[PDB]
Amino acid sequence: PINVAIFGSTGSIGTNALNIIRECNKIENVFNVKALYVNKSVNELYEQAREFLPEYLCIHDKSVYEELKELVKNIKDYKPIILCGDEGMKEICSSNSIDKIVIGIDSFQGLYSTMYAIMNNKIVALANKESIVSAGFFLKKLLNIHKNAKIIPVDSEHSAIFQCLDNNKVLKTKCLQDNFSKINNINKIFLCSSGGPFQNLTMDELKNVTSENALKHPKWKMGKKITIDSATMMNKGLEVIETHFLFDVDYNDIEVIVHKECIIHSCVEFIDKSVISQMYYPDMQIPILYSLTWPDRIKTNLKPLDLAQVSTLTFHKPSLEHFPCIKLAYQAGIKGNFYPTVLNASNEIANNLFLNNKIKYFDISSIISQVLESFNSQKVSENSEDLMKQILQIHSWAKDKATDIYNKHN
Amino acid sequence: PINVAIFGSTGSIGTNALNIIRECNKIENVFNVKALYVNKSVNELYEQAREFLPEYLCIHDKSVYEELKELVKNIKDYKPIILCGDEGMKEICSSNSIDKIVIGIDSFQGLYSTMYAIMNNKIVALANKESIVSAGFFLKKLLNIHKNAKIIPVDSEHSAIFQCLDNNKVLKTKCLQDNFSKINNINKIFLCSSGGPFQNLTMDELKNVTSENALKHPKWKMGKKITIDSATMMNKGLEVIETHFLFDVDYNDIEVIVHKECIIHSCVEFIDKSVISQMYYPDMQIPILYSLTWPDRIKTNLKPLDLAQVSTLTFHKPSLEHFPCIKLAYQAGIKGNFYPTVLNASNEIANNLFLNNKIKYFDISSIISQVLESFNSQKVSENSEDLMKQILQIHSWAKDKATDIYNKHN
Ligand SMILES: Cc1ccc(CCC[C@H](CC(=O)N(C)O)CP(=O)(O)O)cc1
Ligand SMILES: Cc1ccc(CCC[C@H](CC(=O)N(C)O)CP(=O)(O)O)cc1
Ligand SMILES: [Mn+2]
Ligand SMILES: [Mn+2]
Repeated sequence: PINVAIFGSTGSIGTNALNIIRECNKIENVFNVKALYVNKSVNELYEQAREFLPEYLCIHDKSVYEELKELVKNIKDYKPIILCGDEGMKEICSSNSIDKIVIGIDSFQGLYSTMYAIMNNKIVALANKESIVSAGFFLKKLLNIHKNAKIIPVDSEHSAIFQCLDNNKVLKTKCLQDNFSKINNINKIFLCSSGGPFQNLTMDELKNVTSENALKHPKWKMGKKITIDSATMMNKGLEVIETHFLFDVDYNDIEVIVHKECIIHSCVEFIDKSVISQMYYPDMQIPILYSLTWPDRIKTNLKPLDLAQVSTLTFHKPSLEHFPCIKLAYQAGIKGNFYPTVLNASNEIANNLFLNNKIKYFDISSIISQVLESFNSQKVSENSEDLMKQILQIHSWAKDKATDIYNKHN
Repeated sequence: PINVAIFGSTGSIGTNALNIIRECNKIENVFNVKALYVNKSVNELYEQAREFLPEYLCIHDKSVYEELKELVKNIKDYKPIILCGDEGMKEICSSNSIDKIVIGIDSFQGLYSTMYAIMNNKIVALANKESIVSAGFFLKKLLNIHKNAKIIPVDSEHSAIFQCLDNNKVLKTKCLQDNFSKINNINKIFLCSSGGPFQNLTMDELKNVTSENALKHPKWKMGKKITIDSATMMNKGLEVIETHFLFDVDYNDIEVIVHKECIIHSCVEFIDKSVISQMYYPDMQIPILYSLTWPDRIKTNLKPLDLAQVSTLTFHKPSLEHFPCIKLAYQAGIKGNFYPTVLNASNEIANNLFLNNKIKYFDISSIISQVLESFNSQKVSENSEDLMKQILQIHSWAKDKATDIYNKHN
């Protein structure tokens, strides 16, 4: 039995995780949902508790703690350990009855819970790409200390890449470890992109495109922030850096390719030039499930891929003139140091300004470029706690710098 | 240091094997070519011996044995073991210095050599699909006795399938064994076909196609027999049965799909419904090389796949009305017993009759159908020697029956 905790159980990753766990458990009892953790959605956590009956419930916000306790009394034959805040999260991470932790929380609490999952030598199914981009050095250092911890990628392209690898090789290394690509005989990565809603726009059309245009065309339904990143292709820019850190692939060996059908989820070229790819309908249940079953697979009742019906798969190179965020991401990654931290932080601000109709499409990349140009490389801290503080300081500086650039031009 | 013998070294598979070995050896000294074996092409063998300097040379035709001995005296610093006939082939197979044997021989001598390779517990890189189709039972039995012997598939689609698997699971089993698909979590196979030259033709157009029409294959120059099989799609029919035997995949779980670009070489759907596929330009060096490097990969200098340039990949269902050979292959496979032997043997005759303008396109399938309808299931011998004799008897019976049907019509 696979003992799982879900952090951010009411968000998109968390709900998809529970959906595929539910369906797989109908076929064979494979998963024990041991713990659920949410910020403040007490009623939604209660409904999940009633169905899954986890040993642990944790809610971050103290103001709904007593309500959760009273709601849980209604459930028959059920006496969970009901916990609160960062201390509850740490208790869940340290439990000997939990093997795998799904991190479906964004922002700092995602990184913080990832840190504690790694410190307790757990398998960590990580969906939060911003944490890998911003704090990749820190995660690498931490995984080198806590040698039985493993990050398994959930981001769909990185799951695809991971699924293209021979586990006879993967098991002799792990993600975020130096020489991962060499041990797995990886030569090059094709990183697939939907292209986003603006993929066919002219430069003149891009100049005054708005957030409404990005949001009101959802071919895949997803959150506002990632939708804007998909529109600018900064999502793929971040994913390039995510690929570099997860798999130790050189930036010159990562190619972004626009695959509008979203069937092939990414491809790995090996040193012999044979290419392996992973394919399915766009459905986050497969990447999430693989993160929890790896190195095995289990039966699902998902719709089988009908390739004949799909009929055509297409690929083209993205235009860097139309999607300058892609170039900025490569430049930041190649520069190294804390430039990825700065890229991510400045994008956080610029994305949100565009989302709220404060700046235009090309202002996004302008702001990010200016913050990157402003940044000065720092000596990388040797101590993990100092390094974390350094990352947070630079993240905060870069957000403030982006906001300051906006305030001056406004 | 990979120790390899090449059987049929001057044929298409043999020459491609030596080509990729040559190129890979320039990058790193990986392969020692330990033995070369040919029928009667003494000059071509001498030229290969000059380059590769194998410990063993064998020529099947005793009439050119002394000629080979005299030619080989011209090579400096080289004192090989020079053998002849079946006795030389068997001595090579029994050598402790040889680990892997590439079988690039068609017809009976290919099967006989495969048998001896298996009896000596070697890794056998096998492209001869007709032998797997015709004698799969016998090969399975032989592989159960000789526990360290392994067949590694070289047929491009089956190499593709094999490359899509997790070697952590493959290493717990081996090809042409019961439960291979269960151990590897395989649910279903997409078996890719070029579709040959006739995909867009009407039934009335197919009625009148000639072997000259059939020989103009859209993607690939290859031998006349396989070119005719590609035109009728009996090539894919035979490969369906090959898939069933190599990977223990049920016939209901093998889907033939027409992929005219011949970039994706086949796909494996796992029990979670995730699909893995292998891709490269049409080039037999990749399947041959993997058969010799498995479970590892080595560096090549092959042209990298340019997916953006390829641009489009297409997939559609084959029409069984237009390509009735496909249906006959499934029927023979599903029926089991020696029906695959009969299918292969009758096709051998019908293919050749069509190639030499003696029958029409739909006569190929008509003849095969009539022979299959005339066969009666026979009790399968539990004795290995009697089983091989049954297979030979039924093969011969089926060829004669096909010829008799033609004769009585003609
Ligand atoms: C599994 C799956 C594959 C593809 C899609 C379509 C959206 C792709 C991505 C969102 C993402 O980063 N995922 C899903 O990891 C948008 P884009 O950057 O344009 O490729 C959804 C779900
Ligand atoms: C490696 C490689 C892949 C594909 C091709 C194109 C010809 C495909 C095949 C020939 C074959 O059975 N091979 C190569 O195993 C013809 P078809 O039956 O129509 O699919 C050539 C070479
Ligand atoms: Mn993604
Ligand atoms: Mn083939």
